[PDB]
Amino acid sequence: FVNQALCGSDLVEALYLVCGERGFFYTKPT
Amino acid sequence: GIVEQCCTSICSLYQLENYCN
Repeated sequence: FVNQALCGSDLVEALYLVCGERGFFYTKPT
Repeated sequence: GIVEQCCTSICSLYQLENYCN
């Protein structure tokens, strides 16, 4: 993994992995 | 704008950690 873009699950998937045990604040109205 | 920063532009997993709770 390198400095790639972080969109869609890639984001949460990168957040979920970086912290995961710390949860995050990914939001979006739908 | 939590994604727009790491989504569009390039983000570092270390900088992406600033989105956690």
